[PDB]
Amino acid sequence: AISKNLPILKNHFRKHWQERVKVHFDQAGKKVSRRNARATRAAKIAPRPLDLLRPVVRAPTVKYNRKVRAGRGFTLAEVKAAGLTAAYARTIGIAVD
Amino acid sequence: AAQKSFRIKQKMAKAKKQNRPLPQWIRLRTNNTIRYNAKRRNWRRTKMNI
Amino acid sequence: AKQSLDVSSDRRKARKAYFTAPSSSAPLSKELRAQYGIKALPIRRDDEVLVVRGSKKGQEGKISSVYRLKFAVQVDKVTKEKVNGASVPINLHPSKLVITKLHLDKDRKALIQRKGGKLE
Amino acid sequence: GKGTPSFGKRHNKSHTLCNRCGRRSFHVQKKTCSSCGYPAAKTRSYNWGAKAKRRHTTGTGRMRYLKHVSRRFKNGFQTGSASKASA
Amino acid sequence: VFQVSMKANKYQIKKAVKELYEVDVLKVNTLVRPNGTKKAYVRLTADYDALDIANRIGYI
Amino acid sequence: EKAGHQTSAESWGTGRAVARIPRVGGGGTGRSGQGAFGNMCRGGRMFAPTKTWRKWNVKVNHNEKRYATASAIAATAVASLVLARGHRVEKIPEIPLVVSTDLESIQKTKEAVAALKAVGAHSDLLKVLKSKKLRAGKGKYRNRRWTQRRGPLVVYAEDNGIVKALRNVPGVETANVASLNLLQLAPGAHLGRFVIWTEAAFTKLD
Amino acid sequence: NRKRPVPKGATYGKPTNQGVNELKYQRSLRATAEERVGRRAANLRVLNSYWVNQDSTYKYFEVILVDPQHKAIRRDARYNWICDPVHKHREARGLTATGKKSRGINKGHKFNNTKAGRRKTWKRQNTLSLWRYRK
Amino acid sequence: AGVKAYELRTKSKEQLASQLVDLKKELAELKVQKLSRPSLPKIKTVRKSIACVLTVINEQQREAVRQLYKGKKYQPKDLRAKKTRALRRALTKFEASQVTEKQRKKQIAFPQRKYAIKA
RNA sequence: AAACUUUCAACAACGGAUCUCUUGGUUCUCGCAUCGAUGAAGAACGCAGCGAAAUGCGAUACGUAAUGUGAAUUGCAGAAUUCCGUGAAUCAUCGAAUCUUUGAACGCACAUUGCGCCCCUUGGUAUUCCAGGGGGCAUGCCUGUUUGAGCGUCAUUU
RNA sequence: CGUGGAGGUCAGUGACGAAGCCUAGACCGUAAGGUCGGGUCGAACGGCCUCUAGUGCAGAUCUUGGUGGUAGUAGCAAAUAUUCAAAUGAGAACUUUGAAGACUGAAGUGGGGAAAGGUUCCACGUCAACAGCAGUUGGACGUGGGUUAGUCGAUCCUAAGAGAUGGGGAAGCUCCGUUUCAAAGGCCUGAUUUUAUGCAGGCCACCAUCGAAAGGGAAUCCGGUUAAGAUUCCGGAACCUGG
RNA sequence: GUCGAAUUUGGGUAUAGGGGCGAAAGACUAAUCGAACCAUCUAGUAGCUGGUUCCUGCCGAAGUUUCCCUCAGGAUAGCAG
RNA sequence: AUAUUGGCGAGAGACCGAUAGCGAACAAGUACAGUGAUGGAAAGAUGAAAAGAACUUUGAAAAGAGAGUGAAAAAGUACGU
RNA sequence: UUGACCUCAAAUCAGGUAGGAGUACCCGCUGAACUUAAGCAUAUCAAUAAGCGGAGGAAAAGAAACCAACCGGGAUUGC
Repeated sequence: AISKNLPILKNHFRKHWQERVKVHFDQAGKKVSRRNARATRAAKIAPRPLDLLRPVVRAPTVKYNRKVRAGRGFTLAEVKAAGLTAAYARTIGIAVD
Repeated sequence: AAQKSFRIKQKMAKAKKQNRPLPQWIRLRTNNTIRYNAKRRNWRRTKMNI
Repeated sequence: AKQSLDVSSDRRKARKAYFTAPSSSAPLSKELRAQYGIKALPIRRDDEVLVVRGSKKGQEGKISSVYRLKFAVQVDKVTKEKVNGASVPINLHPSKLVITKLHLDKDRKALIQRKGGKLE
Repeated sequence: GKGTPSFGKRHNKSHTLCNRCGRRSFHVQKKTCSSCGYPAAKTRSYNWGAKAKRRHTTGTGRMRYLKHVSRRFKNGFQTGSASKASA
Repeated sequence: VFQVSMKANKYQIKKAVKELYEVDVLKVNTLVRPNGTKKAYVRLTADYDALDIANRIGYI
Repeated sequence: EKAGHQTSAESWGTGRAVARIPRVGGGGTGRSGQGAFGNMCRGGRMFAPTKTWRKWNVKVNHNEKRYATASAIAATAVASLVLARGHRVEKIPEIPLVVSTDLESIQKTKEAVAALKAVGAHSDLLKVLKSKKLRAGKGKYRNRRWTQRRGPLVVYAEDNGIVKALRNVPGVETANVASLNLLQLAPGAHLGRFVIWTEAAFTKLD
Repeated sequence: NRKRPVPKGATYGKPTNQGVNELKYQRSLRATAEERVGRRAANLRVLNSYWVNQDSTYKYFEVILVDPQHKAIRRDARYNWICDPVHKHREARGLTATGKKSRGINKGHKFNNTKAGRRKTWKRQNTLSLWRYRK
Repeated sequence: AGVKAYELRTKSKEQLASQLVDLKKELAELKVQKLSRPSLPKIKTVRKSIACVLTVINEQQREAVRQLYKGKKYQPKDLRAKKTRALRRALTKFEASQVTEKQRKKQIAFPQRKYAIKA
């Protein structure tokens, strides 16, 4: 068993870990397969910008305060401030949270 | 077994038809790899088991 | 080199598609390619053909029957005689052959122009 | 004698041909085929036996319907007749 | 003697033969051959004989 | 993973004057009573069967990877290293070799090959088309049947059709300045390659 | 309660799982109500259920079912989703109100063992993912 | 060469029925003389003729049955196209495409518009 | 000294190793979503001029109908000339049919190729007997229709 | 040092001939091994700089296959049995026929069957294989023929028992019971003259199905006839059931 | 030894795995049973036997300390590269 | 957006090369064993093309010796080396 | 006596649907032991394998009775 001067390793390989092993040989193959999905979307989505526009919103918690990230939607106060109604942003391609 | 049943007899009639060697023409066919009847069945060495 | 993603370059499939293939190839002579503007045509049972490669080089004849099991044709006159007195035809592969006279009824009358020919 | 002299006292039949699979596994007294199950409404196939399942799955028979299903979908399940193109 | 169909019975034998060969049947005796076929003995009445009937259809 | 283990065998133990390896059951087939499971047997599993999660690809430092490629680029110069891999350029005015950028806008292979032979790369082209031998290994019928030598390589800044004008002639390979594959600049881990530069590509190198 | 079907009380195991009479089953009697009713009439689809009455020996429920092969439900596209084949035997897979509660799928840190499926979350978190490039 | 395919298509219904017994009898004759000599390859070329005439009867007979049910619903099951079991079940294109009153009012009022960025 | 034993070489035997080939297996990757009461998966039995087996098929039986290609199949026999043309092909495609007895098995049964019932029609001097031919009779459940049952119970003349 | 494969190189070797194998022939290395000559043989292979691993053999009562000495040995010794002549055949202690001598001694070494076997039954031709000797002989080989039912049985009834409904359990595959908490059925008279079969009364209530080719059971025998069939076929003579 | 009976036996049926059945012997349960056969977990674990596949060059030991339900085993120190 | 040794259709490899690789490169879930659940192999390469041996002789034949075919039967079907 | 309501039924009433197969992925139920603990009873193996019910090309989850306490974020799913 253990002996000499080594750290006390705890390896969680006691179960039948071999029957569930998700190897990732595809990776690059899936990368091309997702370029195809992105490329074909750009055609049938009409000459549209694809991704919507997301708000500039401050990050939560203590450590993540110096940086500002992208949110999910422009609430309703900003939507009403812009003048356009709530459901018109979705048609024009603006996400609303 | 003398007092037989048609289900059994229909199987034996199938066995009689298939209890034959190869006709000679088979061996002369193009790209033939067959030389013997590997499914040969006899009443002494093996039993059908119906 | 191969560019499409639909044709194989593997030997196993390439040979498999050759031997285990259904029924459904000789070129033409210099005069025919200077008269019909076509290089190759399928072989038929009523074609005059001249041998260019092999031991029996130069002996011309007519195909007696295209035998698609051996993947070779049998020229009527080009044959070898057995010891006992009979004679059997020798298989000839159409790629080593040259057709000089055709047999065109309506279809070979049509295959010529589809392949950029001008017929007669 | 528990050996050779007792092997000549056996002339009866315990199992018989199964009307559903013909493997001679239809127990007479039990009236239940031991290979597939009959007249049960389901064919018995246990995951602890894998060779037995491999002997009776799809592909060991003729596939009188499924050899054409791939072909039928291969075009789109058309119906009707065909047209005349040329020649 | 004919190689009759397996599904047929002496009721369907006594009528099919008399419609093709226009001869009545005294009785029919039928056995199953051990080769997978069925055999049938058709005895016509005394008003006819099988000799000129067997050859007229071709077999004799 | 199921190879060799499909056969259900049990050890016969001791007392029967045979090896106590697992013997399969049943009878009347010639396989019954034979060995199984162990790698010493016939038809059993191989010792520690190879499994899919071996380390196939190995990571390399990005800076180190650029270092060897930069070293390989220096190996394209210096005449002595070039001749160490064949590369019959003994008759060449100077190394490196610089050609006009019009070679990029060549469309016909016949004119493309003639352009290389005019410079002096004919011997390198002539080195190929003579070494087309078979493969000694059993992989010659594993879609690796034929092998050749490596001819000159062409480096171009902007593609104008040269890639299709040289992709058919054996030995000649084309690569942009951006890619500059190390597998092409030093095959077999041997320094020195007869790389053909162009005016546009040689200026973009710096 | 759910008494084990073990014969004569024998469990044939460690002295840990030696109890037979004091196991409580893992689904509510409401789920069994849907199962025994959704199986008698296979031409229907189970929508929901609710408690109506009870006594010392039984628990009574009344199950509401929909017919997707009826032309009324085939039209009136408010309820077209019950006609989709993916909703075949919803209660058998625990997709009803009691099903989503018996297996405990809900939002919150109080549900982390079962938040996207107890088995799927286990397999997702108990597995070795090996990339091409071992970092 | 037995019989041809399209020549007997123009034949009447009664004439095709009498064509079977013409073929059916000569089969009974070919069996009688087949045993006489061990060669008779002509039986195959016309046993494929009895099948062709039988097939043409059904295609002509099914057409009359089909024409009777045109216009009305509830045609015989085998006349209905096979598809698969799943495709025959589920929702028709009308049933699937149907939408409720409220959602439709939203759709015409607020469709999804197309746009891009130029400046 | 022979016979005999042993070693080597030459040749010849038993034997199948070694080298080289594979109309195979294994793994990875890129796409698709198509079983079954319109009765499937599977099983039995039969079908080719001469075949047992594989393969295909279902007394329309190595299969019929349709389209395309276009002058064959082959071991032999035989059939051809249908081959300058709605025509060959153990061809390809396949959108129309046949699809035996079974099988979730569907009239009841089934280690007995057993026993039933209903409709149409034909024959047997026949609605009631028999036979032939054609078509039907499984269970749970949904909607609707039609017949009912219940001093559960409501109005109405008695 | 060597083995299977991968990158580069020697424009490396090669059907006027590669690889492989044999060779008390030669050379080099202490050795792992390498090189050459000869014979055999016909499609690929080698040196070097590196990479990779399912990489080395005498035995693990090691796996598979094959062959030895033993060895031409042990043995082919129970059931009281053989001999002569002819025929056939290249080839007779064994085949056939004839003549003797015996045995089973009719609780057969005889005639028929049940279960089981499945064409072993019979005919023609035939000996490479099996008949632990042999064999022109065969229950073997190749090709064919043969099983005829109103009366014989299965079909039908039920025994011990199995088991489907209505129901009650069980997450469930299914378990209990099978007449028990189920409103569970057809049936003769009459109506007739669209009533086809409905309708108006008399009615009875049994209450799935399976389960014993020696349990119960409607009815036939004789003569003769095949290479192989018969209470089945031919002839003659019967009886039962339904109408 | 017994032999017309708590006799012998055919066919159908019922009882099945820690379960059946036992005029009991831990007997029988289809050559296996004081505890059936088959498949899976399973390549079950072993401080215990056996084997563990090329050359040469250089160096080259131990059966001793302490602890352990430890004395046909480990850890620590030692010897060694 | 995620998984997918099952089904169909494809492209590949520093994989295995037929005592290996799937059990099966072959009439392979095949022969065969077991009353049963189940177990389950062996088997590739004559030659380019059968041209696979006319005919003479010996023998009863099987076959041998010639001849002949074929580059070569030291390639003759119990057939690469 | 007639005509409505509610409940329960009958038919080879009109029209429909469900059973089985495959399970590689997916949704649940039920559910061990070998083994590790250099003994063994919690534990680990394992909320696994076997057994059962259920679907699709994906299944599931999915627009918070959420995470956070931060200048708060904001359906679900996967790395």
